[PDB]
Amino acid sequence: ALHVPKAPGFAQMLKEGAKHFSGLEEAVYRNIQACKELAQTTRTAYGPNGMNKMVINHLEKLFVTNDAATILRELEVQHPAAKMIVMASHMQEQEVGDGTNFVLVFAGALLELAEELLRIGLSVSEVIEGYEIACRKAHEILPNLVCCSAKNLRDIDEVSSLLRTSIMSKQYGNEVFLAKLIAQACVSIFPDSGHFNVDNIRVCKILGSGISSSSVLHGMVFKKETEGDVTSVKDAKIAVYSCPFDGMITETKGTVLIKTAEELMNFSKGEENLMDAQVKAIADTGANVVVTGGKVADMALHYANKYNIMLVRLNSKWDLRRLCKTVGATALPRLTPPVLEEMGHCDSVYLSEVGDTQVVVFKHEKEDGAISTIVLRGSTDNLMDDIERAVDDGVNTFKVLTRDKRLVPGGGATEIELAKQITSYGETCPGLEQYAIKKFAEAFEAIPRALAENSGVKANEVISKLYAVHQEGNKNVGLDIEAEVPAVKDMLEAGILDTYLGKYWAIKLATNAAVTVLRVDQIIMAKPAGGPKPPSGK
Amino acid sequence: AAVKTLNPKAEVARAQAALAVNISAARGLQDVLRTNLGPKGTMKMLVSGAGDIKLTKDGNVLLHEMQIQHPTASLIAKVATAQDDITGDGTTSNVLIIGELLKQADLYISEGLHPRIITEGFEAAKEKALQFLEEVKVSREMDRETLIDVARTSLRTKVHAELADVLTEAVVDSILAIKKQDEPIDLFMIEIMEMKHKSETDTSLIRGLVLDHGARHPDMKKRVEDAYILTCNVSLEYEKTEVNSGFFYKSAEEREKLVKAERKFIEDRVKKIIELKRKVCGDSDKGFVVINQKGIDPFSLDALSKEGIVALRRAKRRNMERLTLACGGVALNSFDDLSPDCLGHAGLVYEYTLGEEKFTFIEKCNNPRSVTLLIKGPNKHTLTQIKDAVRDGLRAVKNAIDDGCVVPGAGAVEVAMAEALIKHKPSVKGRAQLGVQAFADALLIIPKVLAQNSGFDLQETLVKIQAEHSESGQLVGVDLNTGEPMVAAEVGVWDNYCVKKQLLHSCTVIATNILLVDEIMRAGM
Amino acid sequence: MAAVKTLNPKAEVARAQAALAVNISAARGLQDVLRTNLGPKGTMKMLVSGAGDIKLTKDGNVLLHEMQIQHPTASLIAKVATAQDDITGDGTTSNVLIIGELLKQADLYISEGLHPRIITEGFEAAKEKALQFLEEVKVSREMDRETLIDVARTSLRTKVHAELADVLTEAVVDSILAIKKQDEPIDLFMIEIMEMKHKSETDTSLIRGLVLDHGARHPDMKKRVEDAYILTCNVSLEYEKTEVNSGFFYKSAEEREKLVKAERKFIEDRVKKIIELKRKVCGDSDKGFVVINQKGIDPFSLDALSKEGIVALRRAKRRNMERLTLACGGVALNSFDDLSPDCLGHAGLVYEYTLGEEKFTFIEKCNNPRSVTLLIKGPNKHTLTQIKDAVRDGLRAVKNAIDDGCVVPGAGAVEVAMAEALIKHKPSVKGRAQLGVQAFADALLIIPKVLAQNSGFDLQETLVKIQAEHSESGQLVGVDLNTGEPMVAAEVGVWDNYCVKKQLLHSCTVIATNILLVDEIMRAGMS
Amino acid sequence: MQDPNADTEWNDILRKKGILPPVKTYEDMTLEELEDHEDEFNEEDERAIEMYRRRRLAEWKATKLKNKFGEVLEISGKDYVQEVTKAGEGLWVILHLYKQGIPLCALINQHLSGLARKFPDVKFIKAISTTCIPNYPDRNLPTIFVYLEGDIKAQFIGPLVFGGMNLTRDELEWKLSESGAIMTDLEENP
Ligand SMILES: Nc1ncnc2c1ncn2[C@@H]1O[C@H](COP(=O)(O)OP(=O)(O)O)[C@@H](O)[C@H]1O
Ligand SMILES: Nc1ncnc2c1ncn2[C@@H]1O[C@H](COP(=O)(O)OP(=O)(O)O)[C@@H](O)[C@H]1O
Ligand SMILES: Nc1ncnc2c1ncn2[C@@H]1O[C@H](COP(=O)(O)OP(=O)(O)O)[C@@H](O)[C@H]1O
Ligand SMILES: [Mg+2]
Ligand SMILES: [Mg+2]
Ligand SMILES: [Mg+2]
Repeated sequence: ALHVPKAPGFAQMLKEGAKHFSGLEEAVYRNIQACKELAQTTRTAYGPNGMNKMVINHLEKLFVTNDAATILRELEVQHPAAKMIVMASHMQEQEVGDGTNFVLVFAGALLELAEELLRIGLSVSEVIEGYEIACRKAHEILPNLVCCSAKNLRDIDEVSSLLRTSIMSKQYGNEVFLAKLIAQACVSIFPDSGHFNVDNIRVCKILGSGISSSSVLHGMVFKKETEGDVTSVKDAKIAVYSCPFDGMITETKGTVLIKTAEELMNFSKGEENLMDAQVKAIADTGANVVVTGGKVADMALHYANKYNIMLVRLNSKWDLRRLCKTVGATALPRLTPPVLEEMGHCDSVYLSEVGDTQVVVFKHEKEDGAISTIVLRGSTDNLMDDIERAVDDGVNTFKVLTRDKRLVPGGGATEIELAKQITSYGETCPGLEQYAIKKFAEAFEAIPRALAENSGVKANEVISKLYAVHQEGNKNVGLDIEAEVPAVKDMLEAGILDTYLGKYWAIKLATNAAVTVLRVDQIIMAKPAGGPKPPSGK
Repeated sequence: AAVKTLNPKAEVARAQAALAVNISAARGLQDVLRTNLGPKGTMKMLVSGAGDIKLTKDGNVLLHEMQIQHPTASLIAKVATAQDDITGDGTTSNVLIIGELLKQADLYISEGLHPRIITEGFEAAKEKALQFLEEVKVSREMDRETLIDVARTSLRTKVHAELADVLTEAVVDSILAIKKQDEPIDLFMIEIMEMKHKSETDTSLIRGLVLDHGARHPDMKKRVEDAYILTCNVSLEYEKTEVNSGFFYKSAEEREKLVKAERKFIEDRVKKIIELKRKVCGDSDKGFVVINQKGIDPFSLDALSKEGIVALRRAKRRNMERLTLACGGVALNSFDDLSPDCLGHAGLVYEYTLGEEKFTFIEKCNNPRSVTLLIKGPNKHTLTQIKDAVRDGLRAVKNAIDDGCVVPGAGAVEVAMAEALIKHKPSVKGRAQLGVQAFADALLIIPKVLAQNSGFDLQETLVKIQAEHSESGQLVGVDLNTGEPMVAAEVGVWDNYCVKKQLLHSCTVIATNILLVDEIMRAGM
Repeated sequence: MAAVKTLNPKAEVARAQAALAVNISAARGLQDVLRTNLGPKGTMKMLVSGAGDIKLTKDGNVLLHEMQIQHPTASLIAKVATAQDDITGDGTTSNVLIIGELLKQADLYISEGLHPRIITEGFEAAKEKALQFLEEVKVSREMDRETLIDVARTSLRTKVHAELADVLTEAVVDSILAIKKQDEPIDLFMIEIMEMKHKSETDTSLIRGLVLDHGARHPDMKKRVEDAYILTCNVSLEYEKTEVNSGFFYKSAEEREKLVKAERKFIEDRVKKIIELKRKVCGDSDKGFVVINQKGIDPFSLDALSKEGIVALRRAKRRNMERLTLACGGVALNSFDDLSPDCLGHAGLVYEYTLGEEKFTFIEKCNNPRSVTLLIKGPNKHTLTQIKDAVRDGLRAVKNAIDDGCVVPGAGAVEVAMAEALIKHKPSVKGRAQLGVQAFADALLIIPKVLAQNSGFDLQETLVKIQAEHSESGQLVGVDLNTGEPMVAAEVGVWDNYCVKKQLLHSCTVIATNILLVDEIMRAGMS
Repeated sequence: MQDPNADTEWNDILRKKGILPPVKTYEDMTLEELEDHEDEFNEEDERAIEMYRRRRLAEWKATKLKNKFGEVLEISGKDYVQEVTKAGEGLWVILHLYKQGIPLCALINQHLSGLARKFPDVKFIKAISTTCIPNYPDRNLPTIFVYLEGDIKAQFIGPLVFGGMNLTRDELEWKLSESGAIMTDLEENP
């Protein structure tokens, strides 16, 4: 009588290293606890006062950031429910580009409050009913909280003021400079058509001169050198080839079949004469710059130097495509001279040395083009990666504004108003759903609570002040970061605004994630694999 | 024992012990799967050894994902896999009825009764139950409303209620489109494409096709309005000769001539396509879309783009038929004698980029005999769950159409068949009547577990329901919101006659074969 | 994996359904092992220790403690059976069977979502009604030799072979009917049980006297004494050294010799007292004199007593003091200070029996011995152990039939009748505890079922026949193990102990109730 | 290995292929202990308890026979050969070579006087080193020789190795039991 045996049935038939959790205690509460640990792991990075984290991944690579999605990717989250919340956060990053930390905070809060409600005696089904109905009310409410709209995305001062909020949470100290840069870049792009592509904003990270040395470039920069003797061109007539800069060869197999001393004597001279003819036809179309996606031959380079053509070699195909979009050219699969339409043009193409790095710059003078580059200077690669993430946030905000121009107040104002209105809705709903509705409402309080906690003030004082001021009627009031004591101010008049779409999708995804985590009742983990990882994800 | 004297490393379970093993394993499976049954069931999460997550309520998926190494469990998993392969639904109920037959047989075998007599009673009860099933089956003209109720009964068990109300219309409309009068429904003609960007309630039915790839030439259009679709299976890339030809030249000029010539073979097929395009749309009003099951090299892509053709390459071997049935052309393996009659029409063709991948929509076809279900969702596991649910629902509607009969649900047929078996028992000669009783108490596991899952007392609910069915005769089942009896045919709770028949047959057969097992033996070393 | 495993990681835990499954599975396993022990048509199990020792047994308690089991539920049930055996001597197999069957019949309804609390309420109600029916059907009988013979037969025929049971019956009944004093509880300690390993097992006899497992250690002492005065003493007759560390000091070999002669004067004096009593009570060599000392006797004292014709046995058992003073009729002494012929008992025969390397001393032809011995003769150690177990069962059976002057019909008759009464009582129970009552009834019904199973008959057919006969007639009927037909247990002489049946009902109900209410088995005292 | 060996199936497959190697009884109770209970023992046990009690009584009487002297005595050098080299066969002898002058010697002699009564089986003798050994060095005392059958079994020599002036009647007892002479029941505490 000194060992409890496994019970007959599933407990015995289960494999060796497999685990089975069932019920509120073994499954639901453990999942909620894991998600709570996750939310706690990422809470201290929320907001402008959010602190950076130094995550080292399994490859000993270092990420210094307060970007929630980046931290989550580089963490090795192993609990499945936390994995699900992270999946939701990554869907937020994909759909909107900003708001991943909101998704985490809100999901963790909803799950904590759901645990509370299950302890007081509600069923997961009723909790889910209340959470879903309250999410529907939140979506019904949010459109009415919209205060501002963009009204112009071709301007640079309005666009800078609009991107400032998204690029403030990240890179708080310097947010006017970066917002100016990202506005310049975004408005050079964004044509007369309503479509805006974020991949057309390129970021080149060069090292050594502080972030204030960053710049925008209407064109392209390649950390390459020139293949030939020419390094500068002032009226670029670029010709782009996806083929190498060499004589075309057979796809099957080629053999030089010599049968006479004359053929042997003439073969090499014929090859060079052919190359000379090819490159001279290219030069005679007026092209002064040739950009090949493949290799360069020594003879072809010789003759390009002879005819004063700048040769550039882009190993990547995406780089070639983006250069074609930049210059207005067409990648030719043959070494045939380009027609007047297949040619691209640039007000300048030159080789420069930005810092230690040598670069080839295709620079337009016009304040437009199909692609724009942000040259980020900085004393550290990690610092520049963080600033690139801030740039990505600003650009994704610009795209969200191209999609939906509506704006809600930030700094917790929207969250407090949502909490208030959903509490007022739950107070009217009778039945067991009111508890869950009121908890869904109170969950919004987690956002200004995190902002206050990170600013370095008492979250309770802040939340009480916000509730009091929002009772008086002010829906645009949120907390003040610029105050050693708990304080509040008009988010609108201050210009601290978020995107209607950002909040919409964050609430939707966080609610779906929490509700999904709750619907789990049994977990049957398998023994961990030594498999060479998922085959499709490579 | 006998085997262990010859093969010392042999494992053996004899007579009663063997029975003990098998029934125990069955009951173990039942304990796991009992919660899967019905819309009030709970979703289980299953984590692979790699860490992949599955959220499922499906009996077959749950079986194959549980971590089990039992021979009886293997037998029952295979029976469920056959149930799923042929009918698409009925796996959880299959496992439950198997487990309950074994339990109810243990009830009498523990009393020293021989399993042979229980199996005779099983056979008698199977016959009478199949008869009562064919009698109570509802032969109904399969209208959109009936099919909607059927698909609801399946999707509400497999997914959330709002998402089930969406997938219902999606699935019923999908089948009612690919359906030809008195000609078995080929579910292959319903492509199933999943996109991972939007909410799960955005899952839709595209009355056309969605290819998981697009054009690889950038200068190719991203949207085509009035499109001629050329479905081909012809290589448009460089093909080397079978006989290892090899090129021999004496001069750079000859090398250039051979390089220009070696592509003439494929340039000619591209020229054929381009001439067809010019002859069928002499202006830029219409569009022209080539969809090739084989490759297209960059040179051909350039040649076709220059003429304004949108070329997608390496499509799926099934998309050939799906496109010829949706658009309405002819799929070609050669351009020898191609005519405008070989072309299909699509009132819209466009491209959608999602992260790093591209999709191509072909919509506004005239009367497509092939459609697609676009499974949208925010998570891989949401997409997998919706795929499983739509598989179940498609099979359900297909079976209700094929078998023009339909059976009431909510355990109603099970209750009524139990009563009929209990009234039939005296007509059985010998102690096989006890096996009949066991069969009845086995049939009664469906309503019981439904009550168990809705949060009600099994015994009270079952007596209420049987009382209501004896006083009225109305085929009644469980109301999962009140625990009271309800007329399933009146409230729209429908099950598939094929599924119930397959349950009876397969469950009886496997349970009989297990009960007659008297020795489990591993002696192969 | 749970609450306890978060604090003590090396903790084993079975919760609610798992705990119930564990316990019921173990109970069903014990029942499956012990089902064959029940009844005379049962089979004997052989049990081989880790040393290689052999036990042939049909006894539930012996089988339990000898099976190789490590289950907590099995430990609980083993202790319940051990209490049953310590207090009643019989009822252990039936105890285990009824426990297992109560657990099974309760699982029948708990698998159907019924709460175990309601089953335990039904168990308590059924216990009340069953105890009432038991007191009602009990047969209060004047315990005559024939009734006691039938009782002891019903027990010994279950424990041993039929011829050996027909012998042990007379032996056991005569033994108890001899050591018994009118209206005075029976001290079974007054029945010594000595086993001899030389002859056939049917030579097992009742010596109306005593058999000591030792004899005289002086060869010149007689090996047979006819008319014997027995002196039962607890006085050391060997050399005892002083408590206070005395030691001898002498200056000459003659003084050493004087001290050697003197150091024994103390024990020589007690030997002389014995010898003087012997001479005063039997002045000739006609009668005999037997000293039986609970303490030692040195060779000098043995010589001194042999010279006078006394047979002295030494280092007898502390119980033999009372057994000899009650059989022979003397007084056991711790000193020979003032001893008189009234301190002596009489034995019409005393003799010695050598068996291999050991000696036995028989004291027979006592007048009216209130103490006797059962001589267990048999050819094998395991035969002797088996007969010891059987005679324990039979002695307890007759003692209980006398103490509780009532006696209950056997062959599952009382169980059948109690099941019918419980089933007729069911409607008077309020709520779903009626199912607990049904479970109690079908659990009680395992005794006739197993009896049929072991006699080689169909449980269901025999049980329906028996219940039909009991409902149409009302005669308390049970299983006829040779025909499978119903038979009147009181008419055919198949008797059980009312005390045993009551102890079964009480203890089985209690342990089954407590097991069903277990919702967590937990081993967390590690580290 | 390439990966960390943990609860995973990959390591298990590698292992299967051959890579990644993987009061007890009356038997012991003394005369005093046997009296302590007496009643506890069951009579069936008491039958063999009689034999074990006779065995223990015989052993105790044997030890009584063996305890010849039980007290410290002094031998001169002249008779040393008879008292030590030719002591009783198998009799453990402990000789304390000492001068009365050295106080540590007197402490050791007091401890030996106690141990002699504590251990009446072992022979305890003391002797002046100058009178046992011709010109025994002054700074080489106390000397504890342990003898058996005339053979030296141990020799604790020196005013420092013996264990310091803090030497109670316990650590010396252990040092003497080191060679297995007095056979105490403890461990070296200090
Ligand atoms: N100047 C500011 N004052 C107060 N709150 C701000 C300010 N700038 C940004 N925020 C708030 O910070 C939150 C977003 O910060 P961030 O850490 O980027 O989270 P997320 O990744 O969810 O956008 C929003 O609630 C936003 O309103
Ligand atoms: N709304 C409902 N009310 C009551 N019973 C239902 C309802 N919907 C389905 N059922 C019943 O629940 C049972 C199990 O459903 P499902 O899990 O889809 O079958 P399976 O167990 O084969 O997967 C079916 O027998 C069905 O008749
Ligand atoms: N000759 C017999 N015929 C029928 N039943 C009998 C006979 N002898 C004994 N029995 C019954 O068999 C049962 C089991 O006997 P036994 O094994 O001695 O009891 P236990 O199970 O307590 O060891 C008793 O209830 C007794 O009444
Ligand atoms: Mg942000
Ligand atoms: Mg289904
Ligand atoms: Mg008995």
